[PDB]
Amino acid sequence: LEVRLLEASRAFEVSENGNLVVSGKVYQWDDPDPRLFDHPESPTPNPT
Amino acid sequence: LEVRLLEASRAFEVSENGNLVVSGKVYQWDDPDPRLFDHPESPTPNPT
Repeated sequence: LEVRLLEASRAFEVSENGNLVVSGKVYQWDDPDPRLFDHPESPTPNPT
Repeated sequence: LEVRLLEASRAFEVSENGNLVVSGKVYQWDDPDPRLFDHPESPTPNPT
């Protein structure tokens, strides 16, 4: 698997023998926010 | 100026000091059609 990153455009590409397999975006996170991982309000508070 | 090509995705990128400048797709013309360059049917011959 060959991986290429275009840092300026925050893009990446993965190829297998010249055939595209995965494509998208990737970039480092400047200011992580721990509250992002707080568990979301469940539909049922106390199912018990 | 540095030019990076993603051959699999047929995309390129031009950057200067880590800042994006140009972006788009560039690929070879497999079977050129000479008639694409014919002058398009015009409304007036413009003889005079």
